Amino acid sequence: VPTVVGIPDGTAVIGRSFRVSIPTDLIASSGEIIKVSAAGKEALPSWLHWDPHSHILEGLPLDTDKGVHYISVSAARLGANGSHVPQTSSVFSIEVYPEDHNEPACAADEPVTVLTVILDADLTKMTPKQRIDLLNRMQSFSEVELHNMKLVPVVNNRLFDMSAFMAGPGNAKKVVENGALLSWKLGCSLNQNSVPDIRGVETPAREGAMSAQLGYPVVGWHIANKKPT
Repeated sequence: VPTVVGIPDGTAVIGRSFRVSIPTDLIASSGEIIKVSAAGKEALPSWLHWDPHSHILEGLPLDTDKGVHYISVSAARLGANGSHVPQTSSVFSIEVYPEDHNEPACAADEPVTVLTVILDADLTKMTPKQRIDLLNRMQSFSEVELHNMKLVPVVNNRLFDMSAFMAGPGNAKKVVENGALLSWKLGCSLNQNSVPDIRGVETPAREGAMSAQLGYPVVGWHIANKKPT
């Protein structure tokens, strides 16, 4: 008598890490083969990665991933002739939303103080796991958890923010790629005198230790107050 497993729908935010556990032990009895894909395709959406050993589906969506993604979790039996005999399939969806509003909140009308690191990188050339690994490797410096950092592409080729009230240089002398912005929240309506200690960002950025850990050149960093939502 076959068992039916429903998986709940999820949500993701452009430029924020996405991570969910998939209940494979419920779906695959009797040593069956699990496949996780976009529904009706063999591959996942470009922003997702499936880790079969931890049972984790994870990703980092870009602007072009906005919208609903249906995900099929299937179990197949391997036949004596090597064929995969499908047994069951469970489909859920993930809706990618456009904006995290710079919030992992601040009062309304209260600007959010954001620290941004500008990287010589092109996120559209990076796999989902590479995007997550880059966020992981920033944790030593930000002291913010992976899921509370934001990672998005540079737009209109702007490698600077003229509203920033603190900033400094990285190790890069040239910028070869389009650029990526890796940012996090410091607080609400801060100024130079209430910003926390940032020597653990600014010194490794300038000396090259941050780029050596992240795997990408650092163009610079800045701190600026961003309009709410």
